Amino acid sequence: QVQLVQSGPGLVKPSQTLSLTCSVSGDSISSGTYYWSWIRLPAGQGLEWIGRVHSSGSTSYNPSLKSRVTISVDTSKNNFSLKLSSVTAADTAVYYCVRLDNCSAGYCHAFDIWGQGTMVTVSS
Amino acid sequence: TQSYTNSFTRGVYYPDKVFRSSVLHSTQDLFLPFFSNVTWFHANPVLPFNDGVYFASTEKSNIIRGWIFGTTLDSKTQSLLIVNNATNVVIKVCEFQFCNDPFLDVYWMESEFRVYSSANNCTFEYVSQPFFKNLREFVFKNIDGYFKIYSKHTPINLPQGFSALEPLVDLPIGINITRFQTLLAYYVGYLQPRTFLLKYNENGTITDAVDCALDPLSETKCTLKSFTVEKGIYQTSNFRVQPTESIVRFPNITNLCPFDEVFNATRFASVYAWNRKRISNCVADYSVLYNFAPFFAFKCYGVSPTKLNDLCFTNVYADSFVIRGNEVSQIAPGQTGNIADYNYKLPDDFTGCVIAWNSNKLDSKVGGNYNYQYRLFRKSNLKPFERDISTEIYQAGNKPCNGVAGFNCYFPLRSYGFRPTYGVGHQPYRVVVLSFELLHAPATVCGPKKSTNLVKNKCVNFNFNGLTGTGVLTESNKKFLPFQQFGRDIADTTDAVRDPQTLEILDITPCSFGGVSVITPGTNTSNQVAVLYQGVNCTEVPVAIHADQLTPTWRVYSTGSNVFQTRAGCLIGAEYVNNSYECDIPIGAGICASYQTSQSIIAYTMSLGAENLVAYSNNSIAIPTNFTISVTTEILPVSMTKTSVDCTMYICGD
Amino acid sequence: GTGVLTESNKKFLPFQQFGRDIADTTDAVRDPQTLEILDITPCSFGGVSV
Amino acid sequence: STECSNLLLQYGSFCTQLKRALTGIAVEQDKNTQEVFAQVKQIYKTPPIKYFGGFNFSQILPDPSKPSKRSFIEDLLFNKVTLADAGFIKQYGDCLGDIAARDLICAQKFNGLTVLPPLLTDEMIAQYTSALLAGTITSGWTFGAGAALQIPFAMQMAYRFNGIGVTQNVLYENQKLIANQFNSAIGKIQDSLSSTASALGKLQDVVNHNAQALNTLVKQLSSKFGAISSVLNDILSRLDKVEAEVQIDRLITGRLQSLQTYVTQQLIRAAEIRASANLAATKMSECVLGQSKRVD
Amino acid sequence: ALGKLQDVVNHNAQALNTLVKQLSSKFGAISSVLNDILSRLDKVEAEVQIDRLITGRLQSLQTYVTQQLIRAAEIRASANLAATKMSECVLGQSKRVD
Amino acid sequence: SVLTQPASVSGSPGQSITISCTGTSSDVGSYNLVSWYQQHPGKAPKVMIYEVSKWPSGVSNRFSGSKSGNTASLTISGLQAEDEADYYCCSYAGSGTYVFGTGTKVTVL
Ligand SMILES: *[C@@H]1O[C@H](CO)[C@@H](O)[C@H](O)[C@H]1NC(C)=O
Ligand SMILES: *[C@@H]1O[C@H](CO)[C@@H](O)[C@H](O)[C@H]1NC(C)=O
Ligand SMILES: *[C@@H]1O[C@H](CO)[C@@H](O)[C@H](O)[C@H]1NC(C)=O
Ligand SMILES: *[C@@H]1O[C@H](CO)[C@@H](O)[C@H](O)[C@H]1NC(C)=O
Ligand SMILES: *[C@@H]1O[C@H](CO)[C@@H](O)[C@H](O)[C@H]1NC(C)=O
Ligand SMILES: *[C@@H]1O[C@H](CO)[C@@H](O)[C@H](O)[C@H]1NC(C)=O
Ligand SMILES: *[C@@H]1O[C@H](CO)[C@@H](O)[C@H](O)[C@H]1NC(C)=O
Repeated sequence: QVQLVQSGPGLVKPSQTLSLTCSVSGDSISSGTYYWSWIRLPAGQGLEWIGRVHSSGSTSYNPSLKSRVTISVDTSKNNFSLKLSSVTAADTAVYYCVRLDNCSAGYCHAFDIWGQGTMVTVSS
Repeated sequence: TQSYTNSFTRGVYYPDKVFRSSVLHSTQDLFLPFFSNVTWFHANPVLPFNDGVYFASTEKSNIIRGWIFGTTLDSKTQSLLIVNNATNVVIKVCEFQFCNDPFLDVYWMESEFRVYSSANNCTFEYVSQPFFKNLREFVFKNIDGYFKIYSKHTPINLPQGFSALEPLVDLPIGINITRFQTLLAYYVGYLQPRTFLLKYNENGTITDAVDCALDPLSETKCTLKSFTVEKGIYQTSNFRVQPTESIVRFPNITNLCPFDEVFNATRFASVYAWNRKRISNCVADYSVLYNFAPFFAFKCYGVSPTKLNDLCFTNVYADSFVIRGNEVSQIAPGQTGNIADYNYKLPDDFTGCVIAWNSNKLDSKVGGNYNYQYRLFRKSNLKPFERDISTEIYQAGNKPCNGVAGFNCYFPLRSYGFRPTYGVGHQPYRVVVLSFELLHAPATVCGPKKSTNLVKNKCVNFNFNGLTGTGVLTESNKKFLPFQQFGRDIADTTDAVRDPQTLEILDITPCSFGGVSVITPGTNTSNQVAVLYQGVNCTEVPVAIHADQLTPTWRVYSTGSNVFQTRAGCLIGAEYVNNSYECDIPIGAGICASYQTSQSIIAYTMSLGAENLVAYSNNSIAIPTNFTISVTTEILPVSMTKTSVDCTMYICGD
Repeated sequence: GTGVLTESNKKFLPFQQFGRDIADTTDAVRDPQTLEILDITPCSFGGVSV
Repeated sequence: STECSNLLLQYGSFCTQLKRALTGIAVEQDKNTQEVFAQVKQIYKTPPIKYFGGFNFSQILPDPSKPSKRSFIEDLLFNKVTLADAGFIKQYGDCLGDIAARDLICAQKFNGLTVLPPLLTDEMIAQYTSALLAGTITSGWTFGAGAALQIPFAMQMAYRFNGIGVTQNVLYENQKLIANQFNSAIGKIQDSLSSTASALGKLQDVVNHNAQALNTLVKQLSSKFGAISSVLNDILSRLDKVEAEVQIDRLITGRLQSLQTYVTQQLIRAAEIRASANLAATKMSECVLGQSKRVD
Repeated sequence: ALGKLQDVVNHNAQALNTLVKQLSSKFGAISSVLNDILSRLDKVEAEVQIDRLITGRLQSLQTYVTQQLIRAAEIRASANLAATKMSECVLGQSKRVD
Repeated sequence: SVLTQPASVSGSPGQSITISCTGTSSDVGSYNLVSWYQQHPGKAPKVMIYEVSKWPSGVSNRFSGSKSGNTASLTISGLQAEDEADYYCCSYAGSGTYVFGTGTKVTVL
């Protein structure tokens, strides 16, 4: 049973930085089998992929959001963290941490196990 | 009572029968690794055999009196039994029904019962002479259908000396042995494939050995082919990360190729009008072709028949026709003759297979089979895979024919006269030519190979549509165009590939590797060493708990030992100090190492000398008031040895 | 081979049938009938200058 | 490929001889540098007051600001020569992804060809040159023969004028003119090094020859040498054991020949470099540590 | 003390020993012993194996001679330096520093 | 970029509905790597289809996937009130990146 739990702050003013963190239980991120990605769902709009990290530290970011984004991983604590800066009314969304299977464990390029989601609100 | 202890340097035996004296000889064989963990049984389940067994016993009472080897240890399978009688030794390979706890009872007659209930269907017999404290050592190997036994007896005060085991007996018994048991405190160890450096003294005795894979110092000794090492840094073998898995990625193709209708055709085409069939979008099992026609063997060019099931092709072509036997040699690249010039031409760069078989019973008639024809006359040679089915009158002479045959106006086609009484060179032969198209466009014909999962970010063996290799697969940002299936680099090695099922582009990177250097003071000073992993970051230094995922088998604990990161690589086992000394052992990029006082190996930034502020000023001069007469030595080579080579004697002897 | 055969003082063990040298050439052999050890030496040779 | 390795074992000690020759060359390079630059028994330093009879040594004396402590002219020279591979650390990421394809160094490394760093760093060599310069301008030629004996720089120049057969009153009566001429000549050297783009041709030639030899070695891996393919994996996946062994033997013989050619050319070029280094060490002894009478 | 002269001697001895040890290489032949090839094979196949051995041993000789030529050039440069030092340091007093 | 998906689709019980998802020629028309996700309200998205037309273990066969040209399609046969969610399409866009659809609101009458 693989579980993903988010604990980041959900109240961030504009021109600040997010500090979202997602811990994983039931699996070792240090195994390198999966990628670990952050996906945002704004209200009204559809899902948006922000980026992904791998145990070795390699990352792949959404080209539009690449400038102001950083995704890191701690294998010691079995978690990965998202930092989105230049926060603006566009950034208020439900943020999920999700396990991505890159064909290494069966399913090819499928986001299978999703986190509960944290509502990040942007206001002064 | 199973305990565990250390084998030290025991268990070395003579690898062969060749006499050698005052030499160092390197041998790769099944040896008991130095300082291995052996099991001490003070005693009964049956122990495994593995690749080979080292057996030791310090007993004096002669209670241990033989061994049992086999797989099932029952009458279902043959089993080897060795019994050391008080006067002789008897070895048998009968099918014994061994007891669960066999042992030899004495009551003086020594009963062979209580070991086995029965000995049926015997197949071998052998009798010979029977085999402080007296340590007795044996090595049992089962290779090449041969059971080899080496042995030795040593007086002791497992000692830490050296004692080689002479070949005691060799038995030509081809039996399976995976388990063994002793017959009534003994030590049992297991052999591994190892390279040893053995020292033969003047009398021919092996008096010392070096286990190359034991540790960095032993690897240095094996590389230098010496038992002593001078102070310095030595480039030993390179570390390589070994692949964990093997992956196969083939296109999803379900249909079976219709080769049976190619081979099992009622009538074949004439060679001038040879039949061509296209094979595509199917799974091709080439091992079943042997069942369709009674041909003796394939004749393949650029490929081997037994490999055809591991490959994928864009398209396959099957060309079928009939010729006579003495023309079968013409169906080959770079050939000349009537068939090759005017009927069927293979390309010079042909990759494929030719299958020809005698068809006298089907293509011959008592009156002569005239249905099969060949072109005899043509103005020019055919191009490869070009078909000419014209029937125009051939104009050999300058006089025109006007479409009517005659003298110098021959009809271009002539008929074979296949008859059952002809010799084999004139009998009909049915020919099928398989032409393979490799690489380029996506494959549509593949062998019966099951596709695994596509594993990324790990060092794996990979097989993409027959393109094999080893490396790490990652997502690629190379902008492959839709028609492009793989990418190459300067060395003409594939570095990118399109996955046949997902159609994504994958980068292929070599698995982690690099050079290894061993830093040592003289072995006359210490056995401690440091290890430099050249041009690698200390974070990427190979740490491999498993012995099959890295080539250097010895392990120096990276985190455990001192770790320093120089621009020449990661140094493990030397402590970095902030003092500066004159360079002793050069590491590189200003870093040197030395064995210094507890004494250990220390790394340091080398010193260029002491600073000297010169008391310069506008009007100050230093003048010497005395002098020293100095005498110094300079040594210069002038000549070297003059050598002569008898070229013929060196190359050819006499 | 070709050479001069002499009595050998090499201490062949009973299981050993021949001896080799650095160049992997047989330099000693056990006679199959008498079981004695014989040294094999190359026949006399040398360079000539005029 | 283990099949290829087992076949290559049958060719004896050719690989070990090649490795030994390359190791000899590598050690000789550090020996060359040490013989040229480590000609000083102490790291001499000038006093903080930098007046030497009006001669301006500022562009050749060390610049304490920069991390390398190089002089201005040494900075110009260092920027004038572009090295192909320094021998320092290369991590995963520089040879992964789309960056390997645009770099020949990654292909060289992936095919077993690496560069070792020099024992002496550039900073250490600059320290040696600054010690030599401080010794020369503070003590003349005395530090080459024993302890550095300080002497005023104008008086040292008077000594040197005597060395070429000119009376020293000529130096003393023309001291300002001689200092100005030297300052202008140094400025011309600096301007020429700043402006002209190909002054250091010989060093660039050494670098280019090494890079070309390595690139030729890498490109030789795409030759078939009479085999069906230049790729061992294709041969092993397309052919059975015996015919694959034949093709692999052809590839092994060709690649062994290419390695031997590379090592032989390296040995010859190393001998030429060693002769140049011996000349440089002689010039350091006889032109820097003393005044020479040898014409030209 | 006399490291350079010992190095010259050692390099010569090592080159000769490597040349001798190269005679045990098979170079792709069935055997490194010509006598075994000639006693085990007929004329044509023995000729093939012998050609392999000949090519390998010829290459080893060529490598030895090339390395000898390069080392001889180095030795000649050292000897020329020694002769210059005999002329200028023993037969006269030198002004050349060092 | 985004994959054009209809804002909402509707259907009656027992009938199949086809939801489309159109991308460019470099994401949907370049790979067999189309995924489908279902979002019930107050929950996290759940993968229902991967690799265009493959079913994750424990997914009903009534959700079929297909691809034609630069468009992907999800077919729901035997529609019921259980299939009342928001349906998103995802495609691998190359270079390790992904593009998601706008989302379709399925309503059951
Ligand atoms: C012994 O039997 C096992 C199967 O139980 C087989 O895998 C193995 O190859 C056999 N070994 C010999 C030497 O016959
Ligand atoms: C060889 O045997 C003799 C006795 O025959 C003995 O004196 C000598 O020490 C032995 N050689 C060695 C190396 O021990
Ligand atoms: C080793 O890796 C770490 C983390 O990737 C990096 O910060 C460091 O610079 C590397 N070592 C060197 C010598 O660059
Ligand atoms: C050398 O100095 C550094 C501080 O720059 C310190 O971290 C290190 O521990 C010192 N090493 C020793 C051996 O004292
Ligand atoms: C040396 O002479 C120069 C030039 O006159 C002068 O500037 C400097 O101060 C003098 N140094 C001392 C220590 O008097
Ligand atoms: C010069 O040195 C020698 C030996 O070092 C010493 O005996 C002698 O007294 C010295 N002369 C003077 C004048 O200092
Ligand atoms: C020495 O030369 C530099 C550069 O040409 C110049 O800036 C500096 O002023 C000069 N020093 C003196 C004392 O003129």
